[PDB]
Amino acid sequence: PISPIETVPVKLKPGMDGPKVKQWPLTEEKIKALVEICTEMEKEGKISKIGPENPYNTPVFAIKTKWRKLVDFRELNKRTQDFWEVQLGIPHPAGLKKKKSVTVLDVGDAYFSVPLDEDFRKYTAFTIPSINNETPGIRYQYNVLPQGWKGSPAIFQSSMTKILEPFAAQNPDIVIYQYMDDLYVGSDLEIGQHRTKIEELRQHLLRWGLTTPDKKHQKEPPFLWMGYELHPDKWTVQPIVLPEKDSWTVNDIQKLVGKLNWASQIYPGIKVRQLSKLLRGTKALTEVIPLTEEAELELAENREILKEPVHGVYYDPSKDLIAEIQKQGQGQWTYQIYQEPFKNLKTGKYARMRGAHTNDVKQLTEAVQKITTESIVIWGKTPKFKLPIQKETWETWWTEYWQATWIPEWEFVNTPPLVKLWYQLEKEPIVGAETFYVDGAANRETKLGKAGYVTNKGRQKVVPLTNTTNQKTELQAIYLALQDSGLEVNIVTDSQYALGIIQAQPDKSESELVNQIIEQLIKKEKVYLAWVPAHKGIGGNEQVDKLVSA
Amino acid sequence: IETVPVKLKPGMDGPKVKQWPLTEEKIKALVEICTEMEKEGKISKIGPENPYNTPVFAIKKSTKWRKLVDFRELNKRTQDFWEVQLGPHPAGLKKKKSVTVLDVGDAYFSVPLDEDFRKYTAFTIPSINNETPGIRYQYNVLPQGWKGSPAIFQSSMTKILEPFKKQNPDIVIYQYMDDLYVGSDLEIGQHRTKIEELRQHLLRWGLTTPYELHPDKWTVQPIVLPEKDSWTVNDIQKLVGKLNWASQIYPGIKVRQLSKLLRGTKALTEVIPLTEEAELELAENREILKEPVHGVYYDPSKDLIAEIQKQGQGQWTYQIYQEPFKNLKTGKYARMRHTNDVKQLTEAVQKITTESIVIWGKTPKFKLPIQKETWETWWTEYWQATWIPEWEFVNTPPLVKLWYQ
Ligand SMILES: C=CC(=O)N(C)CCOc1cc(Cl)ccc1Oc1cccc2cc(C#N)ccc12
Ligand SMILES: [Mg+2]
Ligand SMILES: [Mg+2]
Ligand SMILES: [Mg+2]
Repeated sequence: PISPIETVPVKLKPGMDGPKVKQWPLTEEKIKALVEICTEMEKEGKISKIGPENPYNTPVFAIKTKWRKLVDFRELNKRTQDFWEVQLGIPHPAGLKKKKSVTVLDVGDAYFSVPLDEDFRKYTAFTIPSINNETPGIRYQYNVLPQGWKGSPAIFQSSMTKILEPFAAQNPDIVIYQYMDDLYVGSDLEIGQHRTKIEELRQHLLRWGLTTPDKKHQKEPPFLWMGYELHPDKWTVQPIVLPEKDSWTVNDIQKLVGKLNWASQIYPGIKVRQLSKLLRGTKALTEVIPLTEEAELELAENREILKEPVHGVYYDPSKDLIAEIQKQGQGQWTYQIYQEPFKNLKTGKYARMRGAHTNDVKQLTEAVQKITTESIVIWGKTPKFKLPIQKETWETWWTEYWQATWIPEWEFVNTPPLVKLWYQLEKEPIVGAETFYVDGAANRETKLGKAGYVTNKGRQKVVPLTNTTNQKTELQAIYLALQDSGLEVNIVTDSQYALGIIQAQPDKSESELVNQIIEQLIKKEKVYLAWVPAHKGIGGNEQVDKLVSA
Repeated sequence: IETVPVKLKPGMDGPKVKQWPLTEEKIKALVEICTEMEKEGKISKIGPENPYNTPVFAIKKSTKWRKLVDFRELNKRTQDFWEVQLGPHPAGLKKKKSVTVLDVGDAYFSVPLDEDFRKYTAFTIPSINNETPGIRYQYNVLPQGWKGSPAIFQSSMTKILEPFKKQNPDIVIYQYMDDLYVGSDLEIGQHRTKIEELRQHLLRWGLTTPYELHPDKWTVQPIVLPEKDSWTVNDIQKLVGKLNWASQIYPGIKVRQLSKLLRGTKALTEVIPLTEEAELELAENREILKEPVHGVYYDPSKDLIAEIQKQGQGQWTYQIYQEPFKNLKTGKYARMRHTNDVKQLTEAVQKITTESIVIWGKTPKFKLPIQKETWETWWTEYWQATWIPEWEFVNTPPLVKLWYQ
């Protein structure tokens, strides 16, 4: 059935004309198939036989029991205007509101049920080949939205929105989601009258030309939908299958982090950090990537968790929204969102370093941020946060932190591991502590170098360093002073690089050196770190410079 | 009744920016506002054959929700039209002792937009959880926030203001976007009266109107050195570092006498008397910082840049410059806290932007000390201006916080 819906006007991209792709010849069986499909389509008004003056063409083919006609609109799609991008995201099951009754209608032949702008039909012309070009072929054109054309999804959705409006207007109880050529209808009517309202909507759509599945012919729960399983009281993902392989390609790993990512929206604890590190060798999708020990342990732990089954619940707007976050170690975080205490709407992870060096509080605040953005998209509000960090810890951090930060309303939940500041630098020099003047240097050519110090108690030292950079040596100088000092030390450096990295107070790094410094700073009681401009003869600094340069 | 033709730059296609997701509360506010704008003819629903999009936000300028459209992308793509083809900044406005800002953006809704250009004003009200395709509109009249609107309405504005500039030749009126900047040298109470006359003159000619500034007091903050009773080695090292930094800017600064006080390898906490030569050198350095810099001129073709630093305790420092080290203006903003970091940054950005508008007639590109997504999420919760400057997010921690302090 074709629609008395009005048509959307369509233009080609300015300065382009219609496609003229020649028709490849076909086997006499495929040619008979198209003749019978095209005459059945001609009868229903979906296409019309055209004169000889149409200069356009698009190749057509056949394939299979039932033969199906397929047209290659690649060249026309390159030439037609842009449309309002159809919906990219999809509804997230954790955002669906709980409903007593739910129905799934598949609109059949959806695109072919919608008229196509008159002036644009000429550019859809195609041709059924004649046997051995003995005579001319049969010219046809479309009068409805072709399958595979660029405009069809957006104009069909447009048309379907308009069609539904009058029925929605006189039924403010029913809720209709549209998605592709489907509609999902929910209500809290008695299943009897809900079966009635469904039958009305079916007839409304059948008047606008939209066939819909006979009741007692329409899908039943649980629904396999976009990788999900939707039961009437709960949802979960479809079963995930992680391959066992002796070797792993770049492509194999991408497929693996993919499925785990997917699993993490309801399976708490999924980790992908060590696995995704492997792909920093972005190369041919064929390059075999030897696995790490940490990547073996990660993947093994994931299989453990995937062994038990999990489910999420649906959303009730009257209940609060709540997010809890727990540390997972090695910079990986995990979170749940729920309204009632063990009934999760969904879960997820957060592991990004986004920088070489970070610390736990910064990562926790980033995790709260990712949840906040996700809650808005999914429910249109932000949750209350339950977080394993005390107000004193977070207040001290966000107050000293040079960057601006938004602290949601949250409550301390006492569930170790808690988030803490493993150390804090002094804000004022330390009296009675030895003052180390540090420096390092390397030859930018030979990459050999040295780190050393000169203190106020008269101690001096120089350590030789191989295959290093000026930057690494400047941290090495600081590391040396930590190693050789008592529990309180004032260090003075001329290195803005090294100052910046320590003042940021990381507790975790990709650098082996920086991890070592961190271990030292924790064991100290008081460290003060101070900066002076290089090569200005300050004193302390001047002597280490002369030392380390000789 | 007749519309002014409007064109985009050569070979430039309209904006296709993504709509940011919104809280249910902001969506319901947008749907009410737009349902009424549709009844009044100001916007109309659009179909899938329009691929253009500009982001929209709900804010409060009061208790009543207001709609704000980010026409930054559409503005860049029309700019010849409204910067060259049409509209002029006066240099005396920064000099007046009072300046009042008047929202006159509602005047634009009296003027039809070129029917061939309306498709470029498309915008989308998003749905929650991608439940439905957003609601899509375009504009029938001149929109607030498009640089074309003041340029098209200019002639009408000149006619309506010409009486008033006759009576008050020494009052300065500058238009930027949806606002009018009105500067007098009058006593404050006379000033607010002169402002009221203009509002009444505006209203009785059919221009509804709903903030006073004092550019007299603005300045470039001079660099300040500590004054202590007893200095330690650490204080002299900080002092030598800051002065070292300041001499990329002021040439005459000297550190020889100061750093001599540190010759040798001394404990950081050790008290160092300020010798006389050192003290006189420091005293000379405090006088050098009193003056301003020498060769620092605004170039109208180059972008203005604003850097901002968090100083803790509600203080934020900022500098506006076009080339590094060559500050056109610097400042410190303070907050009488019930406040938070994002409220404070968001407020500071609007002050700096107003100040920049008054002084030069354009808005600077901000280097903001905040995580992008945190900014993208909360900036509307305190935004009251009707314009939106460009920004980017600096993730390098300024170690120069101490210096501009
Ligand atoms: C089955 C149980 C259930 O979901 N329940 C009790 C509550 C939430 O569900 C809805 C809620 C509403 Cl207000 C409307 C339609 C709904 O149902 C779907 C919403 C979106 C996509 C859907 C996709 C399919 C398929 N295939 C089926 C139903 C969908
Ligand atoms: Mg990262
Ligand atoms: Mg050095
Ligand atoms: Mg939009």
